[PDB]
Amino acid sequence: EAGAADRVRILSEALPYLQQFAGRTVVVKYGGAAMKQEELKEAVMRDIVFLACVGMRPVVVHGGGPEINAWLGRVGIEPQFHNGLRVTDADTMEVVEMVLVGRVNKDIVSRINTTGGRAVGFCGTDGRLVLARPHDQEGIGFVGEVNSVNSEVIEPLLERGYIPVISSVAADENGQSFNINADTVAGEIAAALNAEKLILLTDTRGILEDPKRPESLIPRLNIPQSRELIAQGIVGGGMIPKVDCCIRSLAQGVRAAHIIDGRIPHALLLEIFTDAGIGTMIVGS
Amino acid sequence: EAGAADRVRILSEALPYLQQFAGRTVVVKYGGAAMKQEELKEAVMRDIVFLACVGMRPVVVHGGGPEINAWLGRVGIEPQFHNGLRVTDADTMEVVEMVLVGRVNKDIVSRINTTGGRAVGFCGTDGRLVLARPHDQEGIGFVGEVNSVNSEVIEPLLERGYIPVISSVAADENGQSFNINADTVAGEIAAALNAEKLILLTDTRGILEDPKRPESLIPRLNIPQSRELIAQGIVGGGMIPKVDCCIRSLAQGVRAAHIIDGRIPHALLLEIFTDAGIGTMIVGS
Amino acid sequence: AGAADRVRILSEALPYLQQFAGRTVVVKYGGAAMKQEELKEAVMRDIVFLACVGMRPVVVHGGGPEINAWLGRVGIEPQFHNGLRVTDADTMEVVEMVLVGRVNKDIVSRINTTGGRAVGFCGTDGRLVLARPHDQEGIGFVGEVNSVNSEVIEPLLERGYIPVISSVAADENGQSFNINADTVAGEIAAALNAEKLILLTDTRGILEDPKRPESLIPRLNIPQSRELIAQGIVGGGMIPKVDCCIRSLAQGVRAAHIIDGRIPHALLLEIFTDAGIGTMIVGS
Amino acid sequence: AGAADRVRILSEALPYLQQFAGRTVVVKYGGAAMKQEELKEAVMRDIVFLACVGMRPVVVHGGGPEINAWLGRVGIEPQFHNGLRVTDADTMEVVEMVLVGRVNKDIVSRINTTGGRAVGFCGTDGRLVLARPHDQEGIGFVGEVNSVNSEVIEPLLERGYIPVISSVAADENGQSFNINADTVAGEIAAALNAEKLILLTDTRGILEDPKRPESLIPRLNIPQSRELIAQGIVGGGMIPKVDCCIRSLAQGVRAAHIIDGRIPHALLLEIFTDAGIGTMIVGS
Amino acid sequence: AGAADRVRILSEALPYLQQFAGRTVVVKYGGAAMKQEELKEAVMRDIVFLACVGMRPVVVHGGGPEINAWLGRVGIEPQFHNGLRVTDADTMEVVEMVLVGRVNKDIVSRINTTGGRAVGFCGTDGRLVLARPHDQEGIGFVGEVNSVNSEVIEPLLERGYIPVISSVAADENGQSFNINADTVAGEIAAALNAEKLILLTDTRGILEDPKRPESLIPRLNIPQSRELIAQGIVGGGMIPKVDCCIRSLAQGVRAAHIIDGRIPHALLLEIFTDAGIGTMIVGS
Amino acid sequence: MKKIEAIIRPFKLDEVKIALVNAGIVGMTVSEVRGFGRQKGQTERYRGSEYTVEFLQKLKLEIVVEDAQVDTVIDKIVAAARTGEIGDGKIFVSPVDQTIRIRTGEKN
Amino acid sequence: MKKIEAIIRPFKLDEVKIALVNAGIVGMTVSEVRGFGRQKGQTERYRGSEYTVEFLQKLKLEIVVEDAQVDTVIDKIVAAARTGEIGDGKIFVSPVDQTIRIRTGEKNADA
Amino acid sequence: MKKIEAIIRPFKLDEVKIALVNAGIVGMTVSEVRGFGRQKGQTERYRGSEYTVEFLQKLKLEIVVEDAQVDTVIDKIVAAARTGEIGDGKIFVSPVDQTIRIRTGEKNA
Amino acid sequence: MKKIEAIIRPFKLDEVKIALVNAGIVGMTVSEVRGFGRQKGQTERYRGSEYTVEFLQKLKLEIVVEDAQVDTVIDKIVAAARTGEIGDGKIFVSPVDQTIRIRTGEKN
Ligand SMILES: CC(=O)N[C@@H](CCC(=O)O)C(=O)O
Ligand SMILES: CC(=O)N[C@@H](CCC(=O)O)C(=O)O
Ligand SMILES: CC(=O)N[C@@H](CCC(=O)O)C(=O)O
Repeated sequence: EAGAADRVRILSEALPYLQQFAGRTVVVKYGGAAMKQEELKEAVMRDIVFLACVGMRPVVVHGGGPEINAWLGRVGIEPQFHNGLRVTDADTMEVVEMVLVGRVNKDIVSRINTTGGRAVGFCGTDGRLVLARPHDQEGIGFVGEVNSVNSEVIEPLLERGYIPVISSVAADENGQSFNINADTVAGEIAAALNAEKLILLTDTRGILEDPKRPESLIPRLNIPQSRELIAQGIVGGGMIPKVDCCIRSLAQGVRAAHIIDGRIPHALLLEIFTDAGIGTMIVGS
Repeated sequence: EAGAADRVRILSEALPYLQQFAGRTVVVKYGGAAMKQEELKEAVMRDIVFLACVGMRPVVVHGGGPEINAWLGRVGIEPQFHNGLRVTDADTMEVVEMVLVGRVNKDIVSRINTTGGRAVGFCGTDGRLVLARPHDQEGIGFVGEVNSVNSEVIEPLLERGYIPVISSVAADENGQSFNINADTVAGEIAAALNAEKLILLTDTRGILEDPKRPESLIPRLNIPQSRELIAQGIVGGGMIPKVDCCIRSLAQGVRAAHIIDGRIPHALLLEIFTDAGIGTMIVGS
Repeated sequence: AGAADRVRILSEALPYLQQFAGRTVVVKYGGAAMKQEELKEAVMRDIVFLACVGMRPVVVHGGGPEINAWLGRVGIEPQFHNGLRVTDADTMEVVEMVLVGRVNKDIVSRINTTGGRAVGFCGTDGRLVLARPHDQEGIGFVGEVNSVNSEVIEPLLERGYIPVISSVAADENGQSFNINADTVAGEIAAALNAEKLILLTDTRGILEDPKRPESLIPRLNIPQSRELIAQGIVGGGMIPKVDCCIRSLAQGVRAAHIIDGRIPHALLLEIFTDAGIGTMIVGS
Repeated sequence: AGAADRVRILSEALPYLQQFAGRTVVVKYGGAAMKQEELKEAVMRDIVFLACVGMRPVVVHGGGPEINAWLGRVGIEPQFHNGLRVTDADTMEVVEMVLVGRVNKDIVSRINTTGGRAVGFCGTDGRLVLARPHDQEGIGFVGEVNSVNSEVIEPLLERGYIPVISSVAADENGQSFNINADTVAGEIAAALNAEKLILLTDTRGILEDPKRPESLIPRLNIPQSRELIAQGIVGGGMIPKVDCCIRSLAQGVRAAHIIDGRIPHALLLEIFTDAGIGTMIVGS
Repeated sequence: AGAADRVRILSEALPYLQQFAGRTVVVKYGGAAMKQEELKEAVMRDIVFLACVGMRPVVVHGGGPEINAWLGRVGIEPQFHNGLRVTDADTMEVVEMVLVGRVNKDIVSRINTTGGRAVGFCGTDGRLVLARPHDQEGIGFVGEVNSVNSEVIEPLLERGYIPVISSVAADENGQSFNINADTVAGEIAAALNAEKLILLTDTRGILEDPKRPESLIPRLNIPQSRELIAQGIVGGGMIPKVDCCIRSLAQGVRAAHIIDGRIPHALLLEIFTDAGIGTMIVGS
Repeated sequence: MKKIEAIIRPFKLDEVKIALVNAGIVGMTVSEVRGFGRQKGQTERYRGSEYTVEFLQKLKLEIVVEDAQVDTVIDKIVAAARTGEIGDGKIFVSPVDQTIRIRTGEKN
Repeated sequence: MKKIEAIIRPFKLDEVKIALVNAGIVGMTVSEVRGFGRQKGQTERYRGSEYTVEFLQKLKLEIVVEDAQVDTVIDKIVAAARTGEIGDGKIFVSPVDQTIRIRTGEKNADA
Repeated sequence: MKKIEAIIRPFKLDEVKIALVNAGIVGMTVSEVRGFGRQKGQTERYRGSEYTVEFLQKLKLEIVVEDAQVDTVIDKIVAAARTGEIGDGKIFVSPVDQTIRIRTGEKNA
Repeated sequence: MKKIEAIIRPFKLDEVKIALVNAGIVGMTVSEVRGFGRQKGQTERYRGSEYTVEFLQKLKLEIVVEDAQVDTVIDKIVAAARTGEIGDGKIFVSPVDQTIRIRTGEKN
């Protein structure tokens, strides 16, 4: 030889992908599986900072239902969800904000910073990044929908090589806070930033052609092909709003939406720099 | 005449002050009295946004002990303070962050935004704005001291006419959060920004030459004159750390430190644009 | 436990301050607010205040009465033909000397001492305004605005300077022309895409009834202005003044104000107060 | 449920990627890694990878063997005098044609096709390098670096271009000079205040014992380098190569690397791997 | 009371100096003005003068005769197939070495010593010009301009540098191609949106009647030019030169000049003098 | 009444404008447009580069003309706007029902 | 004759200058300097941040003074230049042989 | 008491600072300086270029040291600050009468 | 041994430098400095403006010279560095104990 690890050869092989998405913006929905498990949580940060380091522009958007659930059961309030959204009154809202903006957001920022990136944490209400309206759904309390996105706040930082981490909590024109779905915010942030990729981390290996068959994973599908599945029932459960999100986001200008298996270590890298299937990519066709 | 409100005449009289502090940076410690009372809270926001509007650069730094106290008594934890700092273990820290970063910070941001400014909310851990170390005081848990301030994050926004609102919570080099005293953060932020004024809102009419005499209010005193009072006992209680803060901040480059009576409506404006005494100004002499 | 509440009042200016934040305002400083010291001194303060706050104020000025003086000191007689001054080659020379030399540098001088940074101009400076002979036959070297180039003053405006422009411009040949002050203001305002063109004048605005000093119209659009005019209500040398506004508003300007320059701080009263000091004419 | 983990490995490059993020690297592409295709093609990929990541790579090159070819095709004989080539007026003309024309535009060509944006230069381009006659007497038009002006290439470097500079420079008169490749690299690196000067070479580095191909020193400072030299350990044409590094390091450069260009991807192995491929000489 | 009143004649250049102030000029330096020293040295001084004044001059060059020399020194015969030079893989290598290596850096060298800052290029530098195989079948590696990317040179152009580009470009694969000099000049000029494309040539321009100088046409437009080809008046190669101009003018260029490079300071004669040295093709 | 639309090479605009004013035309409008039309399989030239199918910068030029003028005003345009090189543009003629000046009210 | 060198905190320059002119000093020069003279194991605060061993921005201030003035001129400086906080600076006194004013030629030495 | 002034190569500052703190030095100041010391007609290099008589960027480094430490303190500096290449710099030693700490008042006459 | 310090007007630096090299001086250092010294109550002129007490931009110039040279090398400086106008600068002379070249070790 005369030497041991390389390593280098495998690195040189990343070059085409590195070129392919050079200088591009990537909005990732960090949640659930890759958020609870340390091995996975620590892996995501290291992917995010790597992306940033290389010269891509990564943006983390996050929720944290399970994280909320904990603290609510520590003020003597009960979890309740209405076929999608979390039914949030004035008292439970206060807890959502405190957890998502205060405890979770700064954890993600904290980790990235120690990993060697420069994370800057936000929520919708910061410089009116996201402005909320009451969600169309009646009776589910202070659940919000994205009324507008203003990125005049975060693209300055994005240029300067910072990593924005945005929680899915936004204030209305009056000042009342709203619990918005994490995925939609990610989609809407991605749309506003004209992102190359919207990547949703999730506890599913993607979209299966047969739910019974774990290896029927569809690699790609455009909008009509996706809209189809929703009618044929193949795309069901809470894949439905997720797939809705992608379509809604892709329609707005986004070039690609990825529903990846966040359950596996370094899920992000395997999507960006590897041909290996970890989820379904949905394009605008 | 032929007309009613003016108003204009009194406005034209603000011109010399408007010129005097034109383009200057002002770090304000929004806390306690002006924070609890609505009439006063709403007034501060309207002062802050006015300052911003005119072309000065206002920065809000905030704490919220009383605000914390509430939520701690809602998870079944008890308030305790050690002759200054709030004795904060790992469990109580979690609550401090959630309240200050999540609930309080976004309230201030929310208000400013609705008042017509563009507030952007931060805590120390955001882009390593403030980096914490364990406070010299042993045994008081995760109480922090400012180890470094990096403003590379917020002066971009400051130029762009945004209003930074910073909570006094910072992470160490490892990622653990620290409850830092609000005043010191204000002082250290002010020092790092080379601020013209560090203004501390407080429940006292300033520094009295006689504590028994409410109208002995000293208008100005330099560093030696202040250091003196600490030895003569005139400056006592928790005026002491406040006065310490000003000195420490003034030493670093800050041109003026103001200990104002935050108890009265529009306390800020009365200091900046009026000759009327609302507190003691401490200079660097 | 304290005395002067200039605070509660200044907090009340905030909505207006936000409303015109960063906007450009072209003011025609003339006549009433120009002769009387108490008012002249008031205008400068208003102008510098506007500048200070972060708005972009531009002073455009003439000075007929001011010229009248010096003419009668070289032995030449004032001579006006339907609004504009009959200015031959000899009288032009004086106009230029008075407006550019004596008046312009008085306004600049005052602003500077008031704490602004005024920069004085006339049309011919970097071809800011380029003049043509006014359509009107036989009234000598009276000019009309042929073109406005703001490439000169925009730079200074960004840098927070206060341009003060006299209404005198040279043609393509080098000949100086006495142009009406109002029109220049209107044209400058149009070229700068100004939010407001404010004409100081010796009238409480446009009265719906001349006999009643109280009819004061508050707000007018172009058709409503043109009308009358036709109905005779707007008459005298309000007519060219109203023409100016319309001509200026048509070009892009958002609002034109004909305010009563006769009262102290007329400007800040229009900008920051709901109190009526003149008629606002919109394009709306 | 998947196959290629080029992921776990690339995540392991992160610390090095952060370590030299935005830094400038001047590489002397020559000899071994220049003749052999498998290696030549490898270097280009390394160079473009570095550029892609956000580091600033600069290729400096010579090509003695390459020149040797064409000389023997005009009927001129290769002629070396203690390291440097004895180059008269006729042989100079060929050097210039080969290095600037044929070699430089091969390296640029490859990088471009690899997906970088290479821009090829020689000293005389915008006076990037200005030559003087080399101190050595009688070896014809052999040059030494008199001055380096990077005002030319800095702009391109910021714009993410990859400068490729041949080691040929004109004097103040217009006469071309054959300058040693290494020195130019060292000088370019010094002028650019480069983090690393990396010399590709046909030696596994600097051996503490020539008889043992395993003594390989990892790290050296200036005094330790100079020593020996004196002890004879560093000999041959390692000596000018080590001289170069010292001369370059003295000027501001942080690190100089003499690596084994004979092995595939020699560059990325030095930058992103702990594996020893050559001796690092510091100023430290 | 003195002597050289060259001032009066300098003041007379002012209108022309104003007329192309800040404009870009692409000159094809070739043949006559390239071989004869008196002419060669004159061009450089014109080029640097243009640059100095504030215009943006770009030199594009070939060098057939120059290539011819070195070919006959590796033992290969020159051969031409109506206009383009048939070039195999072996002859290409020489073309590249001569034009990029020896000629380009002669022009750069001279300009630099004359006091300009020349920066020498060929097509393949930052993909400035990207070549495709020329439509003509069987002519070997003769190229046609497939694309021009000026993202490389317009930075340098603003910084007051003088680009000198040889007419040799690589394809998407890395193969070098011998492209006609004129066309490159034309396409560079088009890509730069140049005010003038000036072709130096061994002809007094385009003669109305060849019989029969000087009937040199001062100005033509495209239709007029196109017709002359059909009427046979424009013949030889002239034809491709006139083609070039038309093709270049069509793309945006405002003026194309075919001027008599045979006479000293041919360039300044065209730019700053009313004196006829060639045919100007517009435009209309 | 008819609407002539001329998609023309950017630089020519002046030559066309003057030709039309000389031909006595009152009201034109120009807009910035990208276009393409290539053979029969051919390549157009734009800023030095060869293009096949991609959009290139051009200028849409709109006048409205009395029915009888149509023939010779196309003649006037083509003459002014032609280089004879690939991508000179196309002219489109469509019907117009009514023409209202806004400043007066004059309908044609 | 003596050369007083005062390494002082940037902002103080005016207060010191004023104090010296009032004390009646003609000659003065300032230069921008980075320094550190810290007590272990404690830190100095600078633009909000804590520093141990790294160089921080200060100001070297040079006046040449008649031997008798030295004592009370230092008194004047320290009074003006002190905050009492870590990193106020240090004063250095050295001998000066000759003082030449360039525009005139007035050499000074005593006695 | 003595004042050591070291005009040193810009990059070396850290290596010298280190060496002095290790040697136990408490107070220290740096300033940015241009210099030159004509080595018998020879040229000094700076950012790739050869220079003869022109000023080049260096660093003046000022410490005040107790009389006995002078000898081996210079030894520590030179060791740390030397490249052996033309233009390594010069050390200058001068007398110091008094040393006053401003924060406290601690004089040293 | 002695240390000459010359605080001189910015532009003069070249005239002084050459004068000293001609006088045969080996090692100089320059630093950028602000200074002031005014009468007797006077005003110095700097970039068109009159100044009384404020600091103005100058240049400190440091050489170390053998004791015997001192007299005539001040003569050489003043000659080169004088304009005769208010604020030409001052020269300061101090003792030097030791001079160490770092590249060799030569002590003087
Ligand atoms: C033509 C004309 O009336 N010019 C004005 C000058 C500007 C003004 O209106 O004040 C004049 O009275 O001379
Ligand atoms: C003088 C000299 O040896 N020049 C080298 C050119 C550059 C190189 O070292 O490769 C040569 O061999 O000609
Ligand atoms: C194809 C062709 O004519 N090549 C030319 C180069 C162009 C020039 O030198 O002007 C040749 O002589 O090879």
